[PDB]
This record gives sequence, C-alpha cells and structure tokens, in this order.
Amino acid sequence: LLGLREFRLKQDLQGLNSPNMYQDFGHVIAVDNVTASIDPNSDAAWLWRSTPGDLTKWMGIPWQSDAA
Amino acid sequence: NLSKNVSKHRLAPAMTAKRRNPNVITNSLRKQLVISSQGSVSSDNNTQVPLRGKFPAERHNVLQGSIECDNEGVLRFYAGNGISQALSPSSLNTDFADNSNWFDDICDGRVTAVVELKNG
Amino acid sequence: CQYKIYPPLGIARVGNGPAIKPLSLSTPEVPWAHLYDTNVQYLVTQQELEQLLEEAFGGNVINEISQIKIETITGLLGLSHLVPQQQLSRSLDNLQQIKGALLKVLSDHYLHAVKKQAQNFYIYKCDNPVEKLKLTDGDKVTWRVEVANKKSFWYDYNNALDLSLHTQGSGNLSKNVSKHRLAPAMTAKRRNPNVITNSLRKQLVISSQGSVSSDNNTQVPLRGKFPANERHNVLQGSIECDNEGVLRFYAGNGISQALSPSSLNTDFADNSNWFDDICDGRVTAVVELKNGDTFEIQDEQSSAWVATTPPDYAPQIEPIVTMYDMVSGAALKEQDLDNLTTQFSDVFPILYRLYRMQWVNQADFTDNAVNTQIRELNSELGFAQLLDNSASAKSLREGIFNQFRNPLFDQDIDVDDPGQSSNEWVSNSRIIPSKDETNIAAKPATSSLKLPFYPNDGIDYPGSPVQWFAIPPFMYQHLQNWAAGDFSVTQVEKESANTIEELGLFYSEQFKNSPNSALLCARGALDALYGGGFHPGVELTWPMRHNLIYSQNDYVSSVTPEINLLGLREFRLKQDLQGLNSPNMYQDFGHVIAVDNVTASIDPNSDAAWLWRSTPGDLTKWMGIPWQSDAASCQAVYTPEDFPIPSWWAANLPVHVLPLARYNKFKDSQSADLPEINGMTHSIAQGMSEETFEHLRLEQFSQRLDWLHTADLGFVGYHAEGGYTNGLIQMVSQWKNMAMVMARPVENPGSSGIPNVVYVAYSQADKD
Amino acid sequence: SCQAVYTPEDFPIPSWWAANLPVHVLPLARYNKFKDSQSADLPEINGMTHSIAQGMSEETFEHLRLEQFSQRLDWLHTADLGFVGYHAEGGYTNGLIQMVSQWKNMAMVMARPVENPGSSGIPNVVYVAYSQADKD
Amino acid sequence: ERHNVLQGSIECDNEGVLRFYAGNGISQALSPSSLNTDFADNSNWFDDICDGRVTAVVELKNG
Ligand SMILES: [Mg+2]
Ligand SMILES: [Mg+2]
Ligand code: NA
Repeated sequence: LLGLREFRLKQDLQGLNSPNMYQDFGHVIAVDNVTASIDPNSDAAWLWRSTPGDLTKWMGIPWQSDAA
Repeated sequence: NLSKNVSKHRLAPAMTAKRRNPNVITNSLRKQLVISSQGSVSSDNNTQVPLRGKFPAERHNVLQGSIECDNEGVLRFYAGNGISQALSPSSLNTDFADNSNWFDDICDGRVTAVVELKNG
Repeated sequence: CQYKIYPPLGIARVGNGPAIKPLSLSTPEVPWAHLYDTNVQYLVTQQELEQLLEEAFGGNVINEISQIKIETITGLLGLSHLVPQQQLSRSLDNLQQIKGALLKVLSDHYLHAVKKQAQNFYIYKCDNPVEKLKLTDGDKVTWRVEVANKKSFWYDYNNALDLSLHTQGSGNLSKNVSKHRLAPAMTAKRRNPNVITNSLRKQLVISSQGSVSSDNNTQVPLRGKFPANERHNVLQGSIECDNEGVLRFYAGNGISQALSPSSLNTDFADNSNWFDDICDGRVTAVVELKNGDTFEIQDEQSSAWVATTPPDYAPQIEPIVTMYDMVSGAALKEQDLDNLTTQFSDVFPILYRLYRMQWVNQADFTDNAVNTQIRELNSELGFAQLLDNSASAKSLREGIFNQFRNPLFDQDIDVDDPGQSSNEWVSNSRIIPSKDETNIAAKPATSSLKLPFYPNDGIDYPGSPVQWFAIPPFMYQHLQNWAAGDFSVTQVEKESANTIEELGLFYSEQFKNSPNSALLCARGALDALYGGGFHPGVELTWPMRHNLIYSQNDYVSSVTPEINLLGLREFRLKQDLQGLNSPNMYQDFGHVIAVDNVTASIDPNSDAAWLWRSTPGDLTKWMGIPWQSDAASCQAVYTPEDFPIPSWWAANLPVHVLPLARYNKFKDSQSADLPEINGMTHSIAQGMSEETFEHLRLEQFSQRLDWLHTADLGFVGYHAEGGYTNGLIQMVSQWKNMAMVMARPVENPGSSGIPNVVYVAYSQADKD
Repeated sequence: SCQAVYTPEDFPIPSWWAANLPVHVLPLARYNKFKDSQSADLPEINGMTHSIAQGMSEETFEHLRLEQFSQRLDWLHTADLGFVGYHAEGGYTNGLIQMVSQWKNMAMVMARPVENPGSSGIPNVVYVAYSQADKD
Repeated sequence: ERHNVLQGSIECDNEGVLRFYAGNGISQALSPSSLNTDFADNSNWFDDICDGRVTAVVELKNG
C-alpha cells in the first residue's frame, strides 16, 4: 500500500533564535542560489535547514488569493 | 519525484524572483515583515495557550494558532482563524501569489518536548 | 579596402510627414551644428506646403492651365504619391483658385505632421576615408538594404541582461554592478508565447529589402507583412539614391497596431498581438566605374547598418550620455581608467547637456544646484573659472564634481549583512519605490541625492544604488580628473568661455570646421541617441555598450589637433554577412533568455556567439513593442518627495516643456508694434510699469507643462480617467500630436531674465 | 473629483472649487527658494550656498526668486494619491480611493511673509501650501 | 476616415418576390482603443443593424 517510512525534516536547532532566521539572497532569488545550497558547507545551505516559517513562506500571500 | 529531463532539456526554466514588499529595505527593517510567536504547555494544566504575533512585528495581532496538552501528554495544535488582511483597505490582493502590504495567519515551526519522570 | 560606407550605423526616425526631401529632416552629420538655430521646423508647416505647391506649378503648368482653360490638371502635378488621387480631383471638381483647393488636401494630410528624420549614407574613398565618392560619367553605385523587425518574436524586456554578466568592468559599466549583485538580471519569457515551434514563430518577424542606384532616383518602399508568410502591410522604410550616389533612408510612418482591436498595449514593453514599423538591418553597396572595375562593399569593415527609432521631440536637446559615448566607453577597461587623459572639452559636454535639460525637465530648471551655479557664473561672465586647472580653482571644481553620482555605485550605501547570502549594498539616499506599497515607515535618507536626477538600469530594485543614473565610468573619470586639476585646456578656449553659451558656440564651430566629415558623420548619427538608462531605453539598448557588438572600435583623433571634444572613432558593427538568409536569423534560447545565455555568448567560437553577430532586426528586437508604449512610459517616476521630479529620457521624450502658449505671452517687448502684446491688449501692456511687464514675462516663461498633456492621452473630458495605462494606449495614435520642441528667438528680453534663444514646445493642444 | 476638468485645449485649465480644494498651489519647497534676500547672513540662501547666492548679480538673484515663485504644483501631488512609484497607475479613480486616507496629508494653504521682495515682483504676503511631500 | 457599412442586400426573383438580407454582423469603433464596455451605450461605435420602409409599384401589361 505504498509503504511506511520514518522521515524527519532538517531543523535549525536554534529555531527562532537562529542566525539564519532572516536569511535571504539579496534582490532576487534564482536557481543559482538553490544550486549553491546543495553543498552543505556553502553560505546557501541554510535553505534546507528550516527555521520557523520556512515551509510556508513560499506560498501565496494571502493564501486566499492562491485558493481562488 | 522529478525527472532529470525537466532541467536537462530546459522544459520549464526556473524564473528569477524579486522580493515581496520590496520597498522595505535593509535586513533589519525587513524583520518587521516576519510574524512569529511561541508557547509552552504541559500535562499538568490543560489550559489552552494562544500563539499570537504582530504584523508588522496600527500593528495587527495575528493569531497563528493555539496549543493545549491533555493529562495524558498529547499535544493538540489548532491553526488560526483564517484571517488575512492588508495594512491599508485599498491594497487589493489581485495577484495569485504576490501581494504586498498583506499578511495572513498561516505559519509553521518547531515542535519540541521534555519528558520529566517522577524518579527525576 | 578602397570604399567604405558612412555612417557605420545610421539612424532614421519615424514620422507621419512625407518621405520627400523638402518636408523631411536629416540625421545630424556634424555634432552640435544647430543647437541655437531658431529657424528650425521639425513639424510640417503651412509655408512648406504652399512652397511645395509652387514647385508643382511653375513654368509650363501655367501653360497647361490656359490650354484646358480635370485629370489633365492632376496628372501634370506629381502629387498622387503624396495624397491619393480621389481627393485631389474632388477638391477641384466641387468648385489660382486651384492652389487653395489643392493646398487644403495636402494640409489635411500633413500640416503639423512629425517630419521624418532620414539618414544620408555616403560612399567614401579610402587611402582611411579621404573624400566622398565622386561619380563621373559612366560611374554608378548600387545600394542594397535588408531590414527586419523581430520585437514580436523576441523575449520580454524585464531589465538589462548584462547587469549580472561577470566582467572586469568597462568604460560604460562598473564591475561592481554584477560583482555585488546591485541589480540582478531577470529571466525573460517569450513575447507572443502561444505561437510554438521555431517554424511558426518565423511568422512573427517582419522583413523587407530593396535596391536603388545612382542611375534612377525613384524611391523604393521597404514593405513587409505581419504576420509574415488577415495580413497587414508594414512599411518599414523607403530608400532613394541621388545622381551623386548618396543613399537617403526614410523610416516608416509610425504605424503600430494589434491583430485584434481589443488587444490593448497596457505594458511598457511587452504586448502580445502587436506589431510596429520599427526596423534595422544591413546596408551594402557596389561601386562600378567607367573602366569596368567593380568594388563590392559587403564586408563588416566597410559596410553599414541602419536602425529606425521613435521621433526625437527635442532634436536640439542632447542626452547627457549619448549612444556615441557608449561606443567610446565600450573600448575601455575600467581597471585602466587611471590612464585616461582629460581636457576640459571632455567634461564640458556633461555640464552643457545637463544645463540644457532645463528646457525638457523641471528638476533641471528649478531643482538642480549645478545648473543654478552655472547661471551664477554666467551672470558675472565668470564661467571661465571652470577651465582653470590650478589650485586656486580646485575647491570650485570639486564642489561641482562632488554632486555627481559615482558609477562605481559604492557611495551613499551601507553594507547590509556582510558575509551573509543576504549581503547587500543598500542606498542611504532617496530610493524610488515600487508601486506595490507597504504601509511601513520608509527608512530616512542620510545622504543627499546625487546628480543627475534620472532613473536607471536598476529601477526595479528599491534601495539599489543602481536605481539612479550615473554618467558612465570613463566620463566620471574625466570629471574626476577635472576636479583634481589633472586636465588641460587651451588659451583660445579660455578666451571664449565667459559664459557657457559662448563656449558652446565655440565648440560647435570646432565641430563644423573639423576636416574628417566621415567620422563626424559616424558620430553625428549617434550623438543624439540616448546612452542610458537602459530600461530598455528609447532607440537602442544595452548590447550597444559592449565591445562585443563591434567588429572594430578604434580611437582615431581629437576633433581638432588641440581640442578633443571626446574624440573621433572608427567603429563597425559585427555583421552576419548573410543578412536575411543567415541560418541564425531566427535563433533564440528556448522558453526564456537569461544572463547565462549572454555569458555563453562571450566566446566567439561558441554556440551562442550569434547573439552579437547582427542579422536584420537584431538591434531593435529588444525594445518595447509597440514603441509608443515605451514612449508613454518614458516620463516622470514620482517619489514620495515631490522634488526633484525624476525623469527617464527627457532630452528626446520631454517631460516638462515650455509651451507655445507661454512663448506667445513672453516673446514681445513692451514697445512691440502689435495690437496684442504678450497676450494683453496693447493699451494694458503699455500702461503697466516696465518692472511689472518684465515680471509677467518671466512668470509666463516659468510655466512648464507636463509633456503628456500636450495631446489627449486619456485625461481630457469630464471624469476622464487619465493615468499611466491610458497614456500607453492613447500614445499609439497620439504620438504624432505630442509637443515638438524647437528653438525660438526672443528679440529683446530686456531685463526680464529670459534668454535670447528659448526652446518652445509646439502642439495643437498647447498653442494658446 | 473636485479638481481640474481638462479640455482638448490646454489653457486655461478649468477648475471646480479651487478656493477650498486648491488645484495649483505654491509649495513650501518653493517658498524656501524665494523667501530670502541676497544680503541674508545665512549659510544657505533660497536653497543656494551663501557663496553662490551672493556671487551672482542682483538681477539674476531676483530672477531666480520669481522663477521659483512661479512654479505651481498640482494639489493632487501634495500627497501620495496613487501616482507615486515605478509604473504607478495614478489617474482619477486611484485619487478617489486614496483620498479616504490621504485627505489629512493634502497641502494646506497658509499666508506667509516675504520680508524683502526687493525688485523681484513677489508680494509681501504669499499663500503657501504645506504638506510633507512638498516641503523641500 | 469613414467606414462603409453594408446594412443589407436585396434581390427580386422573376415571380416578384423580394428577398432581404441583413448585414454581415460587423460592428466597429472609430478608434480601436474605444472599447464597448457598457451593455447598451458605447460612444464611438457603429453597427450594421438597420430598419426602414418597404414599398413597391406593380406595372401590368395593359398599362
Ligand atoms: Mg533630444
Ligand atoms: Mg478657501
Ligand atoms: Na591659480
């Protein structure tokens, strides 16, 4: 039935106090930034290590616009 | 989940994306755009605790959710009331995804616990 | 190398005036030739039409008037190529009486029309161009032009792709912009994205070609179709050759249209379903002499390019940084600018052009401290202090230099989040907000806004230093050398520098008497075009500021032996020698174009190098479609602070003008022999004190009108909406009725403070 | 909606109720560029440096005063009524919508003194439009 | 300037029957930017709807 898995998100253990809580890539984000984030040693790898708000921040603001 | 063909043959190139609310400049001031809250609950008291932030952080109260723990130790997490709003009434949300001057009560965050047994 | 075509890049501007010499204009062949010429007529005049009718009568037309004393009459004056046959006949049919009747039909079609600015192309004989080709009996030259428009085929214009191109820096663009991510290049999607496959997208390209020779002066139309093979005929231009072998190229009539009337052009640059009649392409020739010697002028070192563009609505007002400056800057490396040598004549153009922007831009009339200091110096005949390179004048030069924005874009910034992915250079001067507002307090600016007060390549990014225009690195280097005292100037220049106007007239005389007509003509074709900001601009855009687009770009000489005036260059565009038949005529990069494609194009051996080897349509495909959308978006960009008002490209699309109505209320002196003086009755005008009379003159002189209001751009009428988008929509038909700026005399300004030459904007709406 | 009603002819511009909802006003920014006389002992005179203001001829100085005095601004632009920003729409309807919040920020006209007009032609009492947007 | 409007077409057969055809359904504004955004009253627009008067005369062989 497609199986059962044990999975956990990557988490920034400092949460709201993380130094990357307010990280971004400047005036634009682009695939080049995601390419750089693949390397866990890079200044972009924080993209994968969630702080609060990181899962839903991509979504439409406000959500009711996306729904309609 | 995703074939290498999509990037390899450039079937749907990723676009660049500009900032939302781009008139707020400097990382320090853009922190005002983030709504955050936190709370704790334990099995010794089942009183519900609101998770309430501010936007910008008039200023509006934003109920991001609610948490309660029952005497068996199960955490129950409620989301917000579905209230979205703009800082000015005339700012309409005419875009499917990117509307400046708007906030909503969606959130996501970190869930941790500490078990304290009677023997210490 | 025996013959070459000049100019290497010619420019012709659309207009609804006729494609005939007496009623058209010519692209500048000598820079600064007519900046104070108060006789200019850039709109078709009644007298020109009357005169055109005189030449159509003359000798043996009066003979024939007495002979059939009606298709006799209309066939004998070759006017059917100007006005269709019907109206000509019905004019006389219905009722010297002939002249008035024919004049009325010509007036209906052309009175006040925007004259076409046509480019003259010349063959020069080479020893290095010594002299124009001189045909003798039996010599002939044949010209060939092939042009295209690919705007509807090409990609959206979001911002200049080279803002993210890794570079060591040029004379035109600092490496800081890309290095510090000051204004990232955006990806851009296709225009008209619903027509898929390259074969079907070929239909989106308009193209045409034509040939003329010195044996027959008949004009030949360059007519394409859109879509290409209801189809629409598109007149891209017209060509003719005179008996001396000079080719004259006329642009189209300024007709832009959508395939469906309900498709409105609501975007500044990217409107699907639209075509316009702008074009560009390849100019070649063959010289054939008496003896049978034939000389092909086909290779990129000796052949030429033509591009058509929107009208210049203030031909005597030069952009502060021109397309020729881009050519000159493209040859320079940023890291070597400390080797540049500076004369005063290399910095005067910056001061002179900014000073003359007062006629087209309110901020440069009443909100520009440098222009006010120039006026102060002029008022005491003290301008020549600016030519003094000694220590006693250093604080004077520095005070002016320090007000200019540095194209390093590294001043008036705080480094935000150093060492983070969010590392950012944030301006602490005034920003230009996005229209998507956020009701959060702006951050107070701590640094004065630097000059000039115009938006720039990076406008999309609030807080980027690149939101605002800077003179390019090499021109800033000249100004910095001037400020430092490291510049030379001649004593005879000093003798002509008591006012800025006197020195400007002197420098104009130096251009006029420079003996290199070929190079002057190459420079003149480009010195009236904009060189920034490129968003996308007016005529051409950012590829022009890269040396990659030129197959040759060499400094040749100063304008005169002792006066450089920014110099004369021999340059040539890179050309695909197959023109319309190039296998790369219809090349693209797939669903989007991005800076990665430009990076791949730098290597001339790579698969993307075709980006720089121009085929017809490649210079103009980047620009807004239709161009009128871009023109109507090329005005003020308002900040929350009222003043100064930022303006985009005001030298060629004015923003605040001096209307004819105001001219007619200040041109007269109190002693004028006129029943009405400056809009007053003779008796009222002469009854007031002289002091009050001169005050009223200056008040009228000071009334500057939004150029968008010089025709009906959607704000006329009770509860009319006005606004940005209706201007874009209405400019498609109204571009031809917009105010045209022309120098005019004030015979006796007295002590009113009004200069003897003013620049007045003529339109039907603003005339009284 | 109580402003200009533009005709095909540019001039005169018709205005509805301009004595109480002004249409073209003389902003504070301009007042501060003509209120001073040339001999004023200030490091800045009419928005010029002391040195530039006093180095120019008296005739030029008074001309600059009248030029500034003559710069009149659409009252609708004395606050952000929907036309501010890159590609802002502006126009009639946004004016209507934005006035609900912006009425309190519109320019307020107040009589102000010119202590020595000299020969400039500027009257001793001018009426000056104060708002945050138009103040400099 | 000025547009031809085909309001209809008429033909008569040899029996004397008149057949009346309406126009082609072509509506247009004098400027392409004038959009017909109101259900009934749009200035600058024409259409090819029409109506009017039909008369005849019968001529017999006997005069
Ligand atoms: Mg110009
Ligand atoms: Mg009142
Ligand atoms: Na000295």
